Amino acid sequence: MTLQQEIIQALGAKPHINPEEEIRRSVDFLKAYLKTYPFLKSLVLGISGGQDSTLAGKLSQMAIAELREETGDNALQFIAVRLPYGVQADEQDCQDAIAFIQPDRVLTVNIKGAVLASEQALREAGIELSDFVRGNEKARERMKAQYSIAGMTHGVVVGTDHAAEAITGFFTKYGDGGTDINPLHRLNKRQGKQLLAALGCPEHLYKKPDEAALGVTYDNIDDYLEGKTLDPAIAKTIEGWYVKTEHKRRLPITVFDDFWKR
Amino acid sequence: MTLQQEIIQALGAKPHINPEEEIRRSVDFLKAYLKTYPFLKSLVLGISGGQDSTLAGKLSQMAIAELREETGDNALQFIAVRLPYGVQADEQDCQDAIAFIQPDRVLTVNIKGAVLASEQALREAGIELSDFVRGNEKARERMKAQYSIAGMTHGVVVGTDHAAEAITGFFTKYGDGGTDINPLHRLNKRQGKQLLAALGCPEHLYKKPDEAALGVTYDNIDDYLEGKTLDPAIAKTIEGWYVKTEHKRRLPITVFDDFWKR
Ligand SMILES: NC(=O)c1ccc[n+]([C@@H]2O[C@H](COP(=O)([O-])OP(=O)(O)OC[C@H]3O[C@@H](n4cnc5c(N)ncnc54)[C@H](O)[C@@H]3O)[C@@H](O)[C@H]2O)c1
Ligand SMILES: NC(=O)c1ccc[n+]([C@@H]2O[C@H](COP(=O)([O-])OP(=O)(O)OC[C@H]3O[C@@H](n4cnc5c(N)ncnc54)[C@H](O)[C@@H]3O)[C@@H](O)[C@H]2O)c1
Repeated sequence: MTLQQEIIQALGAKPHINPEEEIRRSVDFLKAYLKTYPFLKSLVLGISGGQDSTLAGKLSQMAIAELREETGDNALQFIAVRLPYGVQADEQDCQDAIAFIQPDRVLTVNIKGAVLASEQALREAGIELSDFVRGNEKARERMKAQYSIAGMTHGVVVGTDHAAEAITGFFTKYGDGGTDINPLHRLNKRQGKQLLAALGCPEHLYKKPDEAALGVTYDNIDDYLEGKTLDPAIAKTIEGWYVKTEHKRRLPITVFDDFWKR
Repeated sequence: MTLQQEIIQALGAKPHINPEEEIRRSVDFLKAYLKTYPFLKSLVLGISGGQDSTLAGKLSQMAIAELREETGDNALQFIAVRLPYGVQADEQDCQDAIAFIQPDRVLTVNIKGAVLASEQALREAGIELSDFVRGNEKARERMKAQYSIAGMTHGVVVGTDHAAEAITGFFTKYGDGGTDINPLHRLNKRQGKQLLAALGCPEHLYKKPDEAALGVTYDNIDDYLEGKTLDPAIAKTIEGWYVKTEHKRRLPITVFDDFWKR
């Protein structure tokens, strides 16, 4: 088995998908999970106006709306959470995503105060954070906010992770990686677009140096996930990120694990 | 296979252990991991003066000290982090644990400002947190601080999780559960004490209504983990917590998972 085959199998990616089938698979997964744990009443999701959260938000609201009609349980709620860093105006993509999703509830939580407070406590301890590490700090504060909301609303936190994000480990460990249920896991980036098109999402919310990584485009990543043969330089770069970030796609390491050993 | 057998097997717990052997197993695991990823230079751990962090701290410092002597790499460092909630004096158990461990570096980060800032942002969004949810918030802020320190020191975050904590899911999801490497995983509570005794730890740092859960003592939990037959009421309570918290011991849920299905 080649490394490309191992990566594809681990992430569950397929060369082609039926969008209507995948929309239903995701919605029914969310519903079946909620029905298994009937004390759960909410799906919680950070929304930004980006492709991934717009898709996961639409699927989550559909799951809730259907289950609410079937069970008559008016306590069931989809909770969209805007998580801006600072009072930085109001973005149109996010507003358009909200109009499309029609969420039951929208909460807005400004994470800047907490991130700055974390930084000051570290500063007093003698540690000055870089801009790079502060980005991960922000992602962890967004995780924290969603978990606090879930904690107060019998909720679970929906994640936007999918194959085209996971392959390179291009997410923050216990930040946007810290979630409960991931309805987009298996899909590549262009496939996410096919689902949004099938759902009637406004094209400007998903229609596209813009690259996934240095010298690697999203078309490169999706082609790799679909089993295609790329330039060895592109494939090697993709494979290098996957191997480097194995720790992000596995549970904390114990004396029983062997995957990391040479 | 009974549920007790499944739990024991999943957590890796044994009826009896050789303390010297287990000390070495844990120390050598930490060293071998660091040698596999030679860009890593630090082990980072929150210390409180409690049994679990005192044990994981001593093992971590031994790993670093040995690897530093073997490789001559003076950049290798064990970083102990005090994480008080507020300027609440200086605790003797923590000071005694530091004296025993002799850590290379000790950092002190007051998490109260950030937790209060998180709470105020939620308050403005219309969400008032309960004391219970605030406890989980604090655990997540401690995670955040350790990850920021790791991010600035080529570090990995050591976790204190072990069988007697994991069985009931008595940890915060992505809080003290959010770690990189767990050298105590497999051990029950009394076994942790045997390792500390073998290491010459001051008895007051590990020698013991004080109960693990309602109507369940740590002796009950350890006996269950060692395969003993308890009162059905105690066993049922333990088994109920395990089943309820399966989600805490698994990766975010995807359409491919079947463990949660009835
Ligand atoms: N080309 C790109 O666009 C690109 C490239 C790299 C990273 N990313 C971005 O950077 C951010 C993530 O940065 P990150 O990965 O430095 O932060 P992270 O916090 O997600 O992961 C780093 C942390 O993981 C732990 N760790 C590191 N190596 C480990 C190992 N071998 N075993 C166990 N644990 C280990 C350490 O605690 C470390 O602090 C994301 O936003 C990501 O998308 C983007
Ligand atoms: N008897 C005791 O001493 C006792 C009893 C219970 C809890 N604990 C303590 O309480 C704290 C943890 O509380 P917690 O467990 O409420 O907080 P947590 O944040 O660790 O876990 C709750 C979160 O997990 C998610 N979740 C809940 N059910 C889920 C499910 N079925 N599937 C997927 N995700 C799900 C939700 O996001 C929820 O907000 C810890 O300090 C723990 O030790 C102690």
